[PDB]
Amino acid sequence: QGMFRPQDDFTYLMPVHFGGGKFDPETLVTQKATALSLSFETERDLLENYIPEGFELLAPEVQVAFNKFTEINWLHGGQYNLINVAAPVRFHGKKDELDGAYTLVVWENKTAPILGGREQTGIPKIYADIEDLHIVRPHFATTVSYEGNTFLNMDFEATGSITGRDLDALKSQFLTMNTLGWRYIPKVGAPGAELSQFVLYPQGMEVETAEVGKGSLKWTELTPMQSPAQYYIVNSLASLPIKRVTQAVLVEGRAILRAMGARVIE
Amino acid sequence: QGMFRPQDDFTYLMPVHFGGGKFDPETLVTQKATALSLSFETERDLLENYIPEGFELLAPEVQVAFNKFTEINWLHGGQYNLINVAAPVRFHGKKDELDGAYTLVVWENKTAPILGGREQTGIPKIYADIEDLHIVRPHFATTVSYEGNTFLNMDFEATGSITGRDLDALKSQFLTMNTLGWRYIPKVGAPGAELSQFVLYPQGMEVETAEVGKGSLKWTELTPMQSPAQYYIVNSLASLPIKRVTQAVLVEGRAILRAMGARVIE
Amino acid sequence: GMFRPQDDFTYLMPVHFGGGKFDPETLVTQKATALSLSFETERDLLENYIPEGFELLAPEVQVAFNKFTEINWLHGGQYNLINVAAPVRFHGKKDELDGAYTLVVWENKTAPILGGREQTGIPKIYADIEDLHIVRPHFATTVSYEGNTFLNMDFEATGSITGRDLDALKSQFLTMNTLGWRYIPKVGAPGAELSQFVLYPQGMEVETAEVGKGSLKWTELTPMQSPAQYYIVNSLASLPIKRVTQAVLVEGRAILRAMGARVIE
Amino acid sequence: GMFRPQDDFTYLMPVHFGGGKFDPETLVTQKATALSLSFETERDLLENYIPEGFELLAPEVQVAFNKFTEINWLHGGQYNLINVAAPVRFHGKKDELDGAYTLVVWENKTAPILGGREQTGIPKIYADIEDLHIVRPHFATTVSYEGNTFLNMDFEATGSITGRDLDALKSQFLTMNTLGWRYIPKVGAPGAELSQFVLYPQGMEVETAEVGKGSLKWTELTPMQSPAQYYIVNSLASLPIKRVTQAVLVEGRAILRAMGARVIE
Ligand SMILES: [Cl-]
Ligand SMILES: [Cl-]
Ligand SMILES: [Cl-]
Ligand SMILES: [Cl-]
Ligand code: NA
Ligand code: NA
Ligand code: NA
Ligand code: NA
Ligand code: NA
Ligand code: NA
Ligand code: NA
Ligand code: NA
Ligand code: NA
Ligand code: NA
Ligand code: NA
Ligand code: NA
Repeated sequence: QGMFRPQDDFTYLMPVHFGGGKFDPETLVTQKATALSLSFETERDLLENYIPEGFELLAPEVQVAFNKFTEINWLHGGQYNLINVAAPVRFHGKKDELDGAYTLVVWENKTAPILGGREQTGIPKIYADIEDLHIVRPHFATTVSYEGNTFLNMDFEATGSITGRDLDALKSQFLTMNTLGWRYIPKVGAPGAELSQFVLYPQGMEVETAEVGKGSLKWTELTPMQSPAQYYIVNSLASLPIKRVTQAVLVEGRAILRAMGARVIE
Repeated sequence: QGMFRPQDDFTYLMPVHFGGGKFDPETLVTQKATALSLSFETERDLLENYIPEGFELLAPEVQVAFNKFTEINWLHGGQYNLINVAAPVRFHGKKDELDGAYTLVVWENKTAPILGGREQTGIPKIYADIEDLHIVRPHFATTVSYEGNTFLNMDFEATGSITGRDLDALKSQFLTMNTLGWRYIPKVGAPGAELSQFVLYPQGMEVETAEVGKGSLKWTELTPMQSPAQYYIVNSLASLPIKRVTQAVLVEGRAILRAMGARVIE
Repeated sequence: GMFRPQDDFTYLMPVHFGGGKFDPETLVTQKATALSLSFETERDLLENYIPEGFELLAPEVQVAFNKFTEINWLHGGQYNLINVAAPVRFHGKKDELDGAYTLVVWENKTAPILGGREQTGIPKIYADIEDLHIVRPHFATTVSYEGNTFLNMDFEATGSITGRDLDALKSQFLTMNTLGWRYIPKVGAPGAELSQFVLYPQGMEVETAEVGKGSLKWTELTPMQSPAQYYIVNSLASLPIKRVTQAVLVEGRAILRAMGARVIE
Repeated sequence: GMFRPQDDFTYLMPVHFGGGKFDPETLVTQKATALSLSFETERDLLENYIPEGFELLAPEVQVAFNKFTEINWLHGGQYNLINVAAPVRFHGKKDELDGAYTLVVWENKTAPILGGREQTGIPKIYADIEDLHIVRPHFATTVSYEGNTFLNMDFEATGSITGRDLDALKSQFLTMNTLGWRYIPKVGAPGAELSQFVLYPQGMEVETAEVGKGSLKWTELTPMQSPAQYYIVNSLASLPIKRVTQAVLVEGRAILRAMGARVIE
């Protein structure tokens, strides 16, 4: 008989049998970060279709942000990019009430954080190719694509540096974020869920420098042959009219995250 | 308030709020398939360290197979490569008693099947770049790497076609495989499991043609800087002595798999 | 004690890590799949891209996806390409022949790109090229640069090509006069150090083939999206696609006499 | 055929898709990070790869990782390279100068490979090259071909370079005589159509710099692993690493006079 048994005060991910690590309440994710952060106004009714019962949509707004993380401690010095898509919500739990960003989808260009995000915290991470920013100052751009098929373009024209009070306001702000997810695991060979729970991951970045500017984005609808596992996600978000881009900032700094600060909410 | 609610007779993966598909007990995976399948003899006691209690290791053997899937239905005609690493076991359950292959690890070069396999069936799938076969007949080879760092080389020299009665035997062996996995989902912000169960995925392929030959493989140890999320997996594998490659075949065909036929075993 | 080339030898940069003895019978041998389309466009517009010395035989652009495997000279490797050409007659001072003038070839691997350019003046450049995506009877590929789609190709197979039809198609493919222009710029000055037209007789042996309904679409790019190629893409995109005039999907192999390429004049 | 080249334009294949007006002050501008090592080796072995006409000044191989970002001629794109060179003296019939004889450059984007080779005889070839992996004080990269590792570089920063040391460094990096060999083969015959040495005066403006402990490791490849390049890699691997003589990590920018390159003889 097999000799593998999990240890009591350890944490794991599949494959568990190759071992894991001692639980530490003060486990950290540390990394350098750049973010291009946009908000756009859309149609409330249409966006509500994508927000689960239990949450209230606080504003007819979608938040879309490119982030690039470098010198990542838990990846022993590697890097990755992500596109975050969220909506501002209030959670009306039976135990917890709080405001945050309901995560719609996150694209990332590396699998390891995808697995971790989904399995540990119910963040709806999926893969895409995500260019680092192309820069002809004052212009910044990225492109996101699935197997050669473009589906999101972002552009930003920096118009000025944020300093003084306004930078304090910006900093103080970014420092605290309530990221909300939904960890769902399906039944095996049957409809429905084996596990289904909402999750809060408190995070924040320490902004060092910031610019304001003119932001834009564009979705390109995809066919199943183009993006078989994601076409309907893309096409759903593309259906949300971009009425106006209301916010656009480019920030540079670091993050120090208490990964064990995540918790189930209900 | 949000308008999204799951449908009763539907299956989902995160993000659930972008919808799913109606359950069909006869949901199929169909694809063309090439497999380069090796087995090697090793040390029993070392291999037993990675087999969960409840399983009995039936031989001191590791099975390692390159597979290439094309014309994949659920990926709307897409493709991907993998490396399957398993050992022969008997599950000694309180309810189920059966023999199959305990999946130690699977590398794939595409995220979609990695998420599905982990979340739907507990197959411990992770990411690596995997070369298509390089072919200078009778020599065939692949190389498996992580962010530029080689960790697995596989080589095969074809020495003969398998025909007639012996081809009939091989087809049989391949038609029915009991793939065994472990679906584990960690608690949020605490040690241990929220979900922990063993799973069976009955599968197998329809072999059309087969060649026998001389197989070899070589593991290359990785540092945490090279493969931060996987080094210990690679290195555990590397530590299992390759006393002799005992089996080496190269098969082509197709697969027709009953996806909803996977089941939890206990 | 130093490096000197051998008289016997063929080289590519870097020459000093050595080369190989010339063989007039050096081959390229590979398995091959092709999705071959042609479309009718506007003569005047196309001629803008054809060098003086060539006559455009027809208002036609040939666009073909090829996938080469078990490639001998790549010791068993593979790559994909998109070939774009037009039918021409070369009115040389010595050479007089019909061929396919190469507008551009995208490849997804650098080695054939450097070889093609430097040995034979084939205008090879890089892009990401998907393998065929296949849900029969539908086939598709997407070509992109750093995440930016610029070509989509689609093909719906309507039937197998056989008998005399297959003989004809085999003939079409077996012998192809591929025409290039090998141009090397002067260093630190306008103009050319080397400028010559090249013929590379090649093709493929077709084994099996399907006919069907073909389509292609170009997506114009900006400089920030494809800084070295936007103007190529946008030129090709400017050629109206009036009619798709041939669409075939073929499988076989190729046996190419590499040293059969010659300068034409 | 309506395409004709313009007199005072510069081109690269495909010429027929246009080019650019010559500008003697054409610039390459970019941000640059370089991890620059040198090692001592055996003179007699290194000399085998150095062409006649050049004298090997010291038995030294320079290996540097560079990352370029915000590049003008790539409209804000980026790429990585590994530069491998040896210090030489050119005993020309006309030109007499010292510089670095470029042995091979690996780059992870095809556009600069094409330009470098065809414009200046710099022996660029493709590899996958990781951006630096960083767990301070440790920095690393890995370089590979189709998944097959062939070069690992490591660096442990031990301090800042300041004052006089920094001025020395700035001066070392600012003015570099990069040397190449532009070679283009005969079509279908052995030998050269074009064979000339080339000087590209370049160099970067170092803002900040760290000193530390550097290492490197080559891994030999087989032809199935690396068909186009294995002999280059294996040649380099064969050069013993007797001592790492310099190791620095710098951070700055470059402003290069692209049109300042010239044939030397
Ligand atoms: Cl995915
Ligand atoms: Cl891009
Ligand atoms: Cl190359
Ligand atoms: Cl100059
Ligand atoms: Na923590
Ligand atoms: Na396929
Ligand atoms: Na995927
Ligand atoms: Na690499
Ligand atoms: Na890799
Ligand atoms: Na072999
Ligand atoms: Na691309
Ligand atoms: Na030949
Ligand atoms: Na390129
Ligand atoms: Na190589
Ligand atoms: Na690989
Ligand atoms: Na690979």
